[PDB]
Amino acid sequence: MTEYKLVVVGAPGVGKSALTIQLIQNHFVDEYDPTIEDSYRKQVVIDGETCLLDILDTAGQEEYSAMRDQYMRTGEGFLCVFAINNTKSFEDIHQYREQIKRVKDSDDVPMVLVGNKCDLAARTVESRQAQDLARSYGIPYIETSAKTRQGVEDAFYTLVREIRQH
Amino acid sequence: MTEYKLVVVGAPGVGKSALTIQLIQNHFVDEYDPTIEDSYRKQVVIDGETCLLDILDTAGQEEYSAMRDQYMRTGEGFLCVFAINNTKSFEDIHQYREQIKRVKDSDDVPMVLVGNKCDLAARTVESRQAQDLARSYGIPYIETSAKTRQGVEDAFYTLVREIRQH
Ligand SMILES: Nc1nc2c(ncn2[C@@H]2O[C@H](COP(=O)(O)OP(=O)(O)CP(=O)(O)O)[C@@H](O)[C@H]2O)c(=O)[nH]1
Ligand SMILES: Nc1nc2c(ncn2[C@@H]2O[C@H](COP(=O)(O)OP(=O)(O)CP(=O)(O)O)[C@@H](O)[C@H]2O)c(=O)[nH]1
Ligand SMILES: [Mn+2]
Ligand SMILES: [Mn+2]
Repeated sequence: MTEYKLVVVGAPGVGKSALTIQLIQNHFVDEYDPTIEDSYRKQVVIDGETCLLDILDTAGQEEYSAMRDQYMRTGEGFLCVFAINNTKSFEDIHQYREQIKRVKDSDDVPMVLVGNKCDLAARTVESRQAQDLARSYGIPYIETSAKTRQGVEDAFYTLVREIRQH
Repeated sequence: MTEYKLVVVGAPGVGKSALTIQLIQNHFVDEYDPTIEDSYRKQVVIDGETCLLDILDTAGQEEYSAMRDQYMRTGEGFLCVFAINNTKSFEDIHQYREQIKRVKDSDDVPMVLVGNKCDLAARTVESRQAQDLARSYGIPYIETSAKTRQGVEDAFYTLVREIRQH
């Protein structure tokens, strides 16, 4: 069957693992549990196509930039995640986007900008900010909450459909 | 607030009204009740943006082609719906797509191809068929069921995001 190699990137603590586990294992992880590198494989049907989601859940931090080049090379689609209560993670988006373009030799990689934790009342990043950035990148913006599961399938399936029209 | 003028088009009986009512009024209509022209207005929040969905639910049939030019002129985004157990409705898609391009003076209008009734076991249109068409049109393909509500918000929000990157 068709297999989609999806990579989840973002600053440490934005909810990269929480999004993925919510998709795969249908529960919200509210535990401190930092990632090095986890792979998830799952058979799904998306718009009637049977396919495998091969998800690479990555680490945020300079520790990883080595592991990073390698895993971005083989990713077909990238979830670029920031947290809506973390302005620094929002500004860090540019850095991940540039490393991806570098390793992919591409101005246009299938990519979704994900504003996570949208359930929290204390936003420091306005949706309009993130939406303007997304439009300047030429990619969709999707807000998510791993906590309530709002936007979680949306973000992943939208990325799979981006890879399909690439 | 931002307002998105969305038009739902398709052959008669594909589930145009069922999709819209499911979105708006959270119930599946299993009654014979043909449409001439219904408008739905609803305040939503999509990816943190407060906006109004202004939905034009249209009639299928040559009766309407007059009413059709007029309403396609002002639509910003179009849901092009066929039913997965109706090959004729699938072939009719081309005709709607061409009339839209004609009235819009545009090779590229925000548009999603929607394969409806995906809950029915008796498919006569393979997902792969519809997916190839979607890629040749350069638009997303989304399968839906107004009955189970699978893919309904997906189809509408995806169209709103298409209008946003247009
Ligand atoms: N309320 C809220 N908190 C969330 C959400 N998603 C993640 N969190 C919380 O943020 C913290 C970090 O989540 P985690 O999924 O581990 O993030 P990470 O980005 O993968 C962390 P690391 O980069 O080290 O791998 C956890 O306490 C988690 O419960 C969300 O949408 N809502
Ligand atoms: N099982 C199933 N039947 C559906 C689905 N959506 C629509 N139907 C059924 O198809 C029939 C037509 O639905 P309707 O929403 O009225 O279609 P329409 O395309 O708007 C018809 P008209 O063009 O005349 O306005 C109804 O009996 C409805 O219950 C669906 O996803 N699943
Ligand atoms: Mn993690
Ligand atoms: Mn109708």
